[PDB]
Amino acid sequence: APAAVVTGAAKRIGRAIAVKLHQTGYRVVIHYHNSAEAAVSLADELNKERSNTAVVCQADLTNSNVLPASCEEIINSCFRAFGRCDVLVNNASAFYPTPLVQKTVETQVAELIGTNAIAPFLLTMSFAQRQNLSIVNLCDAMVDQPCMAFSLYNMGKHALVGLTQSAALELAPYGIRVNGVAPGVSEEEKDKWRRKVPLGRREASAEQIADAVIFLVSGSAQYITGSIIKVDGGLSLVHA
Amino acid sequence: EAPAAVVTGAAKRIGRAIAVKLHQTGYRVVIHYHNSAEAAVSLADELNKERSNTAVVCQADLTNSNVLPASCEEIINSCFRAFGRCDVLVNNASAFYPTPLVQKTVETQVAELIGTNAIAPFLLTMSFAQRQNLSIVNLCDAMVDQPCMAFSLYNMGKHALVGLTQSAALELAPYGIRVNGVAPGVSLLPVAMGEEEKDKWRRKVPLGRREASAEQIADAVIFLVSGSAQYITGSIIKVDGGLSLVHA
Amino acid sequence: EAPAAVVTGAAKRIGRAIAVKLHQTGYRVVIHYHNSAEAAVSLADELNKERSNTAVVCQADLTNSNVLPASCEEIINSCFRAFGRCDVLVNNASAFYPTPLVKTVETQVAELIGTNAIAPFLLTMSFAQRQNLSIVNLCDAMVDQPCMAFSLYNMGKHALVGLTQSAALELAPYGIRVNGVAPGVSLLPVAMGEEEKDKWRRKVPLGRREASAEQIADAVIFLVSGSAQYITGSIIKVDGGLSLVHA
Amino acid sequence: EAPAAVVTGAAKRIGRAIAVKLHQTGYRVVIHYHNSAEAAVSLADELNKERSNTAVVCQADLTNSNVLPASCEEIINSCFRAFGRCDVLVNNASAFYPTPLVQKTVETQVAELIGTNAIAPFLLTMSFAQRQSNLSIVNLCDAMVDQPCMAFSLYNMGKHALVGLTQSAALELAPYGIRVNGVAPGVSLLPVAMGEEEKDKWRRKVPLGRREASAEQIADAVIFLVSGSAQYITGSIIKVDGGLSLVHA
Ligand SMILES: NC(=O)c1ccc[n+]([C@@H]2O[C@H](COP(=O)([O-])OP(=O)(O)OC[C@H]3O[C@@H](n4cnc5c(N)ncnc54)[C@H](OP(=O)(O)O)[C@@H]3O)[C@@H](O)[C@H]2O)c1
Ligand SMILES: NC(=O)c1ccc[n+]([C@@H]2O[C@H](COP(=O)([O-])OP(=O)(O)OC[C@H]3O[C@@H](n4cnc5c(N)ncnc54)[C@H](OP(=O)(O)O)[C@@H]3O)[C@@H](O)[C@H]2O)c1
Ligand SMILES: NC(=O)c1ccc[n+]([C@@H]2O[C@H](COP(=O)([O-])OP(=O)(O)OC[C@H]3O[C@@H](n4cnc5c(N)ncnc54)[C@H](OP(=O)(O)O)[C@@H]3O)[C@@H](O)[C@H]2O)c1
Ligand SMILES: NC(=O)c1ccc[n+]([C@@H]2O[C@H](COP(=O)([O-])OP(=O)(O)OC[C@H]3O[C@@H](n4cnc5c(N)ncnc54)[C@H](OP(=O)(O)O)[C@@H]3O)[C@@H](O)[C@H]2O)c1
Ligand SMILES: O=c1c(O)c(-c2cccc(O)c2)oc2ccc(O)cc12
Ligand SMILES: O=c1c(O)c(-c2cccc(O)c2)oc2ccc(O)cc12
Ligand SMILES: O=c1c(O)c(-c2cccc(O)c2)oc2ccc(O)cc12
Repeated sequence: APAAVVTGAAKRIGRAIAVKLHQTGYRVVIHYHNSAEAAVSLADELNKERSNTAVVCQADLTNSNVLPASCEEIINSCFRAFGRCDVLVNNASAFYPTPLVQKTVETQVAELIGTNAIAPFLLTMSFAQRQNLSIVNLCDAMVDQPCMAFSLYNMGKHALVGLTQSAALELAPYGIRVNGVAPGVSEEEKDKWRRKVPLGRREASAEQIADAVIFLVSGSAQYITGSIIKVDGGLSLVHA
Repeated sequence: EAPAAVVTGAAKRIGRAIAVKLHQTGYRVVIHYHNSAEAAVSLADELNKERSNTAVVCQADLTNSNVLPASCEEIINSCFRAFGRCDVLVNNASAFYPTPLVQKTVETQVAELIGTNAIAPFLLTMSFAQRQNLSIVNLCDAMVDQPCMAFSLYNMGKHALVGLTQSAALELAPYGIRVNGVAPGVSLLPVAMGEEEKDKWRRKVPLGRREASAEQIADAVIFLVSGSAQYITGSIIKVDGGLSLVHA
Repeated sequence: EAPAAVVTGAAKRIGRAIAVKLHQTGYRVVIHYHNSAEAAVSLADELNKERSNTAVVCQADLTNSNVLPASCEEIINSCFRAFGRCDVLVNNASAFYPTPLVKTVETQVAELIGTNAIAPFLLTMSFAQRQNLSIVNLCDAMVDQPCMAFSLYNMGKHALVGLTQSAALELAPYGIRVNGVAPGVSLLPVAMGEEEKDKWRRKVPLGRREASAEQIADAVIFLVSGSAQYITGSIIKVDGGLSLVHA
Repeated sequence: EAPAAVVTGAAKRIGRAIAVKLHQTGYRVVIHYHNSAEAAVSLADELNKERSNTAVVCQADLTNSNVLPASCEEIINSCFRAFGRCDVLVNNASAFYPTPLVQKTVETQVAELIGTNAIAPFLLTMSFAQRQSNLSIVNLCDAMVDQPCMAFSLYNMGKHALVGLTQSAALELAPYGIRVNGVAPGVSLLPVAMGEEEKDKWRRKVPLGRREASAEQIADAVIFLVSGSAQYITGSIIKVDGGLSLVHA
């Protein structure tokens, strides 16, 4: 049985990814930063289905002198639990506005660029160095119609498109595929967003995102590398 | 009942693999073909041996002309006549040959290249929608932005198909119809291409230094028509082994 | 010694502005038109009063048909016949109207795909066969967030991006550059109520206004200039940031 | 009163070409430089000899650090200190080297590649906007960012982030009348270290003329974007690549 690392797996999209990979037959490393209770609750549910198939791993993914070691630790944890590491899902993300005109700004850089781009880079290095192997990066379908005042966030998501493509090229000789899934929209403010989605009749779910990840790690995607699949209900096609 | 799909240019290569994989999934299929009647009929025989009454053939030229609308309406009508429903449309048929800018008539080249690649998909899409997990899949080209030299009209047609995929995804979403694309890089090489040229192409692909099988292309089509893609519309999935990422 | 340019759909609006600015820059111009004969002639008369023997008109339907190749060959030949050379081609003419998925549809195809794509393709072939040479295609900045029910128009504009790129690649060895200018919202329809024009104007980040024809023309003048000698295959958005705005 | 521009990494090569052409157009210029002090001063002397009191130098490391925000505020402040205004910012300075995924610390590489290429442009854009007519920012991008060189992941990440900044800042700064655009070279001046044969390998790939862009040709696109002939253009990235990005493998 193969093994997968999912970053930010305690909640929301990462949790759904971890569940679906587990349902597919993977052993999973559930990475978390602050959500230890939720991480361990998930691992408890998964291990009750199949014993010793889920572990947790704590790491802050903010950029800092120690982030490379932290990322090597996450990958190492998968090898120590399971003896292998077939899949890496870069799901963890920080998200908040950083206006250009008026935490320090450099802490924002560390958290937005670090979590969203540099940690994926370092995880990707550690994953490859230790080697159907495939990395999936959680991108953003709205990368080229960005939210107002989200410059740093958007820079980091752009940088992650760059990583996806550069790592796809560079790791292809090692048989490692590298792809992305780009959610769009995944309560008055929540309804405003839902009514703009062309496929709005359906509610967006974490499960839907997870379905795309499962496709890309599967044997049905064996020739796919460097691809980013939008899972956005058509929202990125909608003009202002 | 079992859902039903139309696959254009289904007698051979990628279209044939799509038809087979849809039929293995549970769909009843219309095997559209233009010249390859023996292959189309042999495929329908094979599929019907596995399940009776689950495949039919439909012949049509998809070159643009004043009767193309009627031809495309007839292909969708053929699926309703055989199966009583039409759930999936795969726009696979394509003309492909060079049209140099500097030295068949050029109008015939337009009709064939733009017709098969773009206008026939558009008209099929209109007829599919009008006749109503509904979904259209367009076979695009991952190398559309790094085109082969002297293939202007082909490239124009494949860009127009990207436009149709996006415009139809937007317009048809209220009707429950998803519209997506699959973009091969190099898959099955042309029957006419020489051995040495085939190898040159295969050596460029980062992922394995080989072309995609037809079945690998079909696998992406399968995903996009499946319930695991219910929130995906307007997306074009490259299935190219990294080839579009490789600089000159 | 003065260079010459063909501008399609040049009687009015953006094409007229382009023609004027090329003339101001020193080009002799072919003013192509379809229905707008009085406006095309008034422009040519205006430009020839500024400098004699610097403007002609050429009428043609750019709808696709059996005869479109010969029409496009004629348009290019008209520049050589008047001016002895053809340095610049600007593919500006365009049909634009909705074609809902749910005039015959084949006439719509001929018009929308012809004007926006096939005529540019044929003009490009005739331009190159007859040879700072450069083609500029008028594209659409909103081609990836299209208007609802405009599929044929959007198909046509996407095909023109493909032509721009394919032609840039193939014509580079002949020294011919091929680029695009992609407006967002520029001159609004004639009949459109101010209330409706203002809904579009308020979307534009940059000044909450549409581009003037002149501002589109300025990008065309840049691309044909010596300041753009290394630029080919590029499409310059002239959209005030409109394509960057989410739903 | 003549307008004023800041050009990062302006002592040599493309940055020098941009500073020169902005000066020739009538701008007063801040020539930012990190290590090329003798080249920066030689350039400022040449410009000042053409028109007195129209060029100054400004030294800064654009590596990311906790002081980078102050450094970037000081670069902008230097233009107001010399000239009393700052109309144009050209983000040109760039670190460029390979960072292979499979085997300077990697943190230092991050700080240098992502700092120069992305974070410093972001901090400079914040400081330019805060200190505020034809105001505009031009970011030096990379036409090949989608067909990247092997083993240049961090560089490519930084250039992709710069695309994002160009678009996000165009959107946010448009209400203030500040336009934000890019110029994306393909191959222009080849690296100083590169041998002739390897330079020719790159040259032979370019459709338009089988040669690299001159520095002047890159600067031409920057001058257009900062001109009144680009007054409606914001969020646009102009490729200046001779067709290179269109060439398949
Ligand atoms: N929701 C959407 O609509 C949407 C749209 C576009 C893109 N996406 C992308 O899809 C992925 C998942 O989205 P989501 O909404 O599920 O994400 P989310 O809940 O915003 O964040 C997922 C997890 O990231 C982890 N994380 C945040 N900062 C961290 C740090 N400094 N160190 C380590 N881990 C950290 C957190 O884990 P702990 O709770 O353990 O601390 C958090 O629960 C993300 O990459 C996101 O950018 C989502
Ligand atoms: N193979 C590749 O590497 C590759 C690369 C990029 C994109 N693609 C795209 O993927 C799809 C499948 O590729 P493929 O190589 O399998 O295609 P193909 O063998 O070139 O063509 C598929 C079929 O199209 C039909 N077709 C051609 N002209 C037609 C016309 N005028 N009217 C009706 N049908 C016509 C033919 O049917 P009959 O045989 O019945 O006459 C032909 O067998 C195509 O859309 C293609 O553009 C393929
Ligand atoms: N205005 C905008 O906001 C905007 C937005 C995006 C893209 N664009 C593009 O920018 C260009 C200029 O826009 P515009 O608004 O100035 O264009 P326009 O007024 O819509 O059309 C320009 C001219 O095209 C000619 N034309 C139409 N159908 C023709 C046919 N069948 N045969 C030959 N010529 C035909 C007409 O010439 P006659 O009058 O002589 O018949 C017309 O005056 C076009 O390519 C357009 O698609 C404009
Ligand atoms: N040349 C090309 O073909 C090409 C291709 C694609 C993109 N570009 C882009 O176009 C721009 C100009 O290219 P170029 O070749 O002229 O650039 P370059 O010579 O590689 O670099 C320009 C300047 O960047 C400065 N720089 C480097 N690290 C720095 C740091 N840590 N702090 C502050 N400044 C630093 C250096 O200043 P000092 O010398 O003063 O230390 C250097 O002279 C760059 O943004 C580049 O990425 C160029
Ligand atoms: O058979 C094809 C082919 O191999 C290739 C192909 C071969 C080499 C390189 C490439 O980018 C495509 O393109 C096709 C496009 C359309 C079509 O209908 C068939 C082919
Ligand atoms: O006049 C036009 C127009 O205002 C617009 C337009 C109006 C509102 C929003 C928009 O994105 C474009 O588009 C056109 C496209 C082609 C053409 O030939 C003319 C127009
Ligand atoms: O000098 C450079 C260069 O020639 C090239 C270059 C050389 C060959 C191919 C290519 O696509 C770029 O890229 C650079 C990118 C950043 C930078 O700061 C300088 C260079």
